[PDB]
Amino acid sequence: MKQLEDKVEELLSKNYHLENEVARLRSPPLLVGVVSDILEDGRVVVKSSTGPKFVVNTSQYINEEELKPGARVALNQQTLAIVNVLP
Amino acid sequence: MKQLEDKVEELLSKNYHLENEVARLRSPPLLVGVVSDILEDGRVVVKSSTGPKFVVNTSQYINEEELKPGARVALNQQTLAIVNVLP
Amino acid sequence: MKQLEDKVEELLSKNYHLENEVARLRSPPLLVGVVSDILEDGRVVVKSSTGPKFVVNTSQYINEEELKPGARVALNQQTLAIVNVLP
Amino acid sequence: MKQLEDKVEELLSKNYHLENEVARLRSPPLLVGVVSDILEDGRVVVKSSTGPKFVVNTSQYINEEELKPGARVALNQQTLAIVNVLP
Amino acid sequence: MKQLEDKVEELLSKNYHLENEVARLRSPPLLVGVVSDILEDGRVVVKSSTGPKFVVNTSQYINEEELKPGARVALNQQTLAIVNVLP
Amino acid sequence: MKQLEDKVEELLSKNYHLENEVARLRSPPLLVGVVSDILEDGRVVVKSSTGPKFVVNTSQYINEEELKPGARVALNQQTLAIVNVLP
Repeated sequence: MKQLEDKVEELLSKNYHLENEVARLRSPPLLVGVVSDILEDGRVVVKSSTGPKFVVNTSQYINEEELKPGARVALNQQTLAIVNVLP
Repeated sequence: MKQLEDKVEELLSKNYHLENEVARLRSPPLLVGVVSDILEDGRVVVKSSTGPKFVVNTSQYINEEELKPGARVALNQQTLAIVNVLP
Repeated sequence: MKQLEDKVEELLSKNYHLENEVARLRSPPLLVGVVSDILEDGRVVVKSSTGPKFVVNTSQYINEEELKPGARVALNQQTLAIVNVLP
Repeated sequence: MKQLEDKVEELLSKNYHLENEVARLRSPPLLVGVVSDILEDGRVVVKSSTGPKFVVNTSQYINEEELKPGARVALNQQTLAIVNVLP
Repeated sequence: MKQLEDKVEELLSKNYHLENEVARLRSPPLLVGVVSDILEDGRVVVKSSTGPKFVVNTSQYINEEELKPGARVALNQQTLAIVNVLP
Repeated sequence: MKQLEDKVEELLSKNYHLENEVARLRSPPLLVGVVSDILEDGRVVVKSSTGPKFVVNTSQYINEEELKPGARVALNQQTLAIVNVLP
């Protein structure tokens, strides 16, 4: 009776940890690039680590002071929008 | 009590499906990469042997001690999440 | 007159949808390229920063004066049409 | 009354120019390559600007006198058939 | 006899569809490659002009005499099967 | 009458040879790589001829004695599992 209740407890714990592993292993990556130049309209030219250069948007949460040539950036993999400025 | 036995069966069915999903996410073929640096929030910058650099998530079962710059890693091919540190 | 008011509403709905379609076609992320040469029929040969060269179409809103060999261009990622000349 | 009629006029004009921009920005590009060699059966080996070499068909409208080694060509992006010989 | 005439029509319809399927499989665009070596079981290692090396199947209509290391080949783009030896 | 019967015969022959050509031209290729290193758990790190390195499984029919660094391997194109060790 309490044996069952403990099993429910450990199973709930196990299942939570597994759900967490799934969430971690399915999260999309961000792509790394380097800022090349900033355009008069607030779009940024990034050189992606994949090779090409793109004109991309920037997250609204980004301190645009940090965006300057040579700055390392992390990009949404689909839109290539700048999500993080990296150290 | 019958409620409990039923809950245990439900939870084990759920556990079983989560285990299979995790196995698939962690199964070969895995892409090889090299850790570039570790971010404050615990995401990792890896250089993939495909060429580009990514900010990625990690399995919760990695030994954090071995997760350091220059470490060789096995990455989920789709998300590039770090599944294992390699020797 | 009611016929007219109805036509105006129809046309504005259509205008609205066309504007959105054009905004999507012109939105970041745009690939960067360089104009290689301009063909007699007004198509352009660009070298994409992805590597290959293409004969592409252009937006009708480009200043033809700046569209010349060596100019840097923002290309629709799918068709490589020239959306903007860049500085 | 004539105000409405003028609006219909300008809207029809605006909508036409938008439709044109859509058509221009959705037209597929042609891929540039260089003729490598011509085969005894009228197929051509082209070196694409994407890297590889292919055996391709040629448009029926092409003056085959113009097809010779070193000649720059424009290819249908899907079939890689030679569509234009470029200057 | 009517059974026979019917069988002939059936078989010719089937022949027609197989011929079209084979024509499609052998039609341009074909990737160019170079034979690297011939395996005991008669599969061939080719180096594709795309870069990688493959173990591939071959058309039964290839002259085996010309199928040898260094020979230039036309490959199905999807399977990289050898469709023709090229001069 | 025997004319028909002979036609059925030759058509059946023709159709068989066409079916064979389809089967040969549709068979997937194997990708060539080189063994890089063998892991303590029986997974192998392969350097694919496409460029990247992967951790892959190995066919159960493979003599694991033959798997050693430098060994040339043929891989299932989708799973990248080692299917053959090549001379």
